[PDB]
Amino acid sequence: DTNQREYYLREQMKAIQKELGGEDGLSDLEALRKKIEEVGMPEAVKTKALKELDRLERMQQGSPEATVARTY
Amino acid sequence: DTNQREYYLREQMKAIQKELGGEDGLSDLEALRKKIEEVGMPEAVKTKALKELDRLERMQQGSPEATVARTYLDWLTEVPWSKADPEVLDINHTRQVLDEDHYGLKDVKERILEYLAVRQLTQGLDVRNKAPILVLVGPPGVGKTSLGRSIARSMNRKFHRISLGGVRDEAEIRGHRRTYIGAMPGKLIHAMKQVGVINPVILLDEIDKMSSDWRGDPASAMLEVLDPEQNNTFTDHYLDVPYDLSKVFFITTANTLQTIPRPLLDRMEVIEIPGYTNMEKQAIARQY
Amino acid sequence: TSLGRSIARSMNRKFHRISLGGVRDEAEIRGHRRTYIGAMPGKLIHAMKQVGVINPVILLDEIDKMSSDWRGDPASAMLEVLDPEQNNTFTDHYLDVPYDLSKVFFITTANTLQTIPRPLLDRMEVIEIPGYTNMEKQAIARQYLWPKQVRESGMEGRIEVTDAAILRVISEYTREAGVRGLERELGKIARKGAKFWLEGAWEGLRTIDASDIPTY
Amino acid sequence: TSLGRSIARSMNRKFHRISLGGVRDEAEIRGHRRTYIGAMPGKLIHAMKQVGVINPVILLDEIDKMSSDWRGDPASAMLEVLDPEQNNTFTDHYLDVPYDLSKVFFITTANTLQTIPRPLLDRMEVIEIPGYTNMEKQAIARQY
Amino acid sequence: TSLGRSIARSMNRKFHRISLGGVRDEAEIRGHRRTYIGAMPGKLIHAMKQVGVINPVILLDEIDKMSSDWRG
Amino acid sequence: DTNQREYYLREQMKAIQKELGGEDGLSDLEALRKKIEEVGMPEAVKTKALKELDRLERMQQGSPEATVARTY
Ligand SMILES: Nc1ncnc2c1ncn2[C@@H]1O[C@H](COP(=O)(O)OP(=O)(O)O)[C@@H](O)[C@H]1O
Repeated sequence: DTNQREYYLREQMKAIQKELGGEDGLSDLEALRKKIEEVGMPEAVKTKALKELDRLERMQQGSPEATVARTY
Repeated sequence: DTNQREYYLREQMKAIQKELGGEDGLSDLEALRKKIEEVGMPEAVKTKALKELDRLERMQQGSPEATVARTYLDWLTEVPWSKADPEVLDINHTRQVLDEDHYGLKDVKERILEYLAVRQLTQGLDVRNKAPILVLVGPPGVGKTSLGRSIARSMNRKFHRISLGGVRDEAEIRGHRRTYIGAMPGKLIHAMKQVGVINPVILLDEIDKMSSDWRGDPASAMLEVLDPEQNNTFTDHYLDVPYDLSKVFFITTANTLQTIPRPLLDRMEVIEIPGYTNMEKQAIARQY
Repeated sequence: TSLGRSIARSMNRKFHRISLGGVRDEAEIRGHRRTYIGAMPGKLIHAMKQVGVINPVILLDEIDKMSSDWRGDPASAMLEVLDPEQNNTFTDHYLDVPYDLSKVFFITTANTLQTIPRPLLDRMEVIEIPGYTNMEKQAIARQYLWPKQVRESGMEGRIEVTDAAILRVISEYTREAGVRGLERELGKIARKGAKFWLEGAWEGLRTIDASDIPTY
Repeated sequence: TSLGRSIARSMNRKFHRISLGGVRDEAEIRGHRRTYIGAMPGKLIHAMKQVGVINPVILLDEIDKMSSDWRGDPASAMLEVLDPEQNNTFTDHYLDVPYDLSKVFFITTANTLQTIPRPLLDRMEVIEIPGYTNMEKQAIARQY
Repeated sequence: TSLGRSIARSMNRKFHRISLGGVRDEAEIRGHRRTYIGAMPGKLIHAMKQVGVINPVILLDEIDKMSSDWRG
Repeated sequence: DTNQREYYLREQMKAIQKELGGEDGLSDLEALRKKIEEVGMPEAVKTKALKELDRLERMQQGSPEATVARTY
């Protein structure tokens, strides 16, 4: 009973925080997508930018590599 | 209306994590919001600040990339902003303090007071912006850091000696990104916390000691601080906001000029401190 | 560098400086593996960041001091910063970015031309700048150096020097081929006047004679 | 060094130039082991990688100016690059495999022969290019 | 160095050549310990794996050009 | 079915080791709580240690971050 309560309250609060979030919260994903789509741009670096964006879309936090791909 | 409904939401998050922690369980956010209520700070700094307040309401234990938000907000909320000590630059009051905290050494005190007078008069264009920054050279055993203290208390500022001397890179003069395992501010930003004002002095020790490894040499981020046309434009990897370092005044000591990099040699004048005589040594030994 | 700036504002273009020669390590233009968060730790993409436009004017100080021989040679660490037939896509041969440099106007600054790697020397041509006579030093000190030093010291019309004083300073306080050492001496005279102002101010101007140069 | 480019263009093949002057280490002929950090192949595998074929024309400039101090001896690693019977199995230290350099057209230049070490001079065929008279200099300057 | 391959072809042995000119790394003879990242054994164990027989002919070529006194 | 079984094993074990480790609960945690107080450690580090202990008291044991906290 305590474990099931823990799981329900845990994802309840996380869903609350998601709802308290509009436009994906701050949502730097769409911010860097707009930072791509509004400048330049050549075509092979378009593919490189979109694959680095897709590497950023899968993992979100915990590894250094997510922020590495962000800065890169 | 949206405020009242988001007040519903924020109180809900409160009550739930209160149940989970066995204590408020969010005491940290209640402390840090009251910390943001402090003196200062500029609005882009707070806009960078408010993104990571609201990320630890997802996980509390760990992670190595979530506890860093707690450490980072605690480090950000304690730098001095807009706290000015009563300055005084008087050539008949600094002269008395220098002639009391030392013996002899007429010519170096005079050549310091000249620099102080031009520090005083130029309050219009190029307040020191083309005035060369001060360095003191000489053997060991002469009084050099004691002159740094004797100047620093003659302006009621804070003395806080920062020593490189054993550097491997310029990536320790500038801090490092908080999202790694290495989350450290500048040696200079730590050094900025240790004072109680926004305009102390910061002496630099043996600046003729440089690097050859961790590829590079720290003559590239060091000039970005020592140049008064650059220090207001200073940005660190840890805080990522521009922090003003223009109002502070720097003194530097080195032992030889012949291994200091040329972009730094072209920003400074030298006061060679000669060495003492036997009656000078006898007077220093009796007095101090 | 002042002549490079003169060329840059003559064309209504930007100016930016990249220093070299201090490379104790060999390959810092390179472009080696990821100690940097980015595919270029070299100076070139950072300088392309600091300039906002497509076509700057870039200087390179001391391309001839790449003689270190420490874990590699910095002289062997450059061919493709320039040379606009390969330069349409930039390369470091080990960690690079293909990026256009065919619109940037390059200048190069050296001291002694006998240290450049030989594939780099035969691509370039040379301008040689000799050295100044004492009448050239006196004219430069009147027309450019002394007004700038009395401006930035905050005196600007209450102290003056004569030509005899300039010639005495050049003959007895400098030994150099350039004008960098003369500028510090004129600055010392200005700051000496500043301390004498703040320790009891006079009226009008005071011209500094040839006798007072030891007094300053 | 211009005759190398004209030879490569005249035979419809690829050109690449390696400057051996001032090379002070043998770790840039053959590479390093891949267990170090750094750890890239030597200049020959870089050259063969730029070009996309197995028979280019490689120009090795100023082979009389390699050095032999504490820093090293790169002239001892050249002895297996330029060995005409044994360069069909060339191993550097980065790639552990034998690699075939028997199809490439090595052209080398120098100013004097007295500074090349004798076991390395023994592998190479010598062609002396004389120097010009004034009539030849007039003709070159008129039509080239 | 022609006699090396001629002798090994004559006695029906296997053959492998190790070129020692200019080698000045001790870890080319022995290896590194397996604690390090890209570590692997020296030239001798590698040659014995390539041959595949306990009994080869190894030609250690130009053994008087082994450089000294850099790492060892 | 196998992994839910192994979860059940570990939780029945957790109940029994509640019923023997301490009369009310893991008593070595209370021994740590006394021993932190007995040694004359300074006040900042005592606040640090009591915060770690209070966080540790809600972790499940046999966990790769329970052992780090208990070793610290
Ligand atoms: N008048 C004086 N001149 C020089 N040194 C003095 C004098 N009076 C006292 N001292 C002492 O001499 C010591 C010299 O040490 P320090 O100044 O640190 O040498 P350095 O700066 O060359 O490393 C100082 O600790 C200082 O307290």
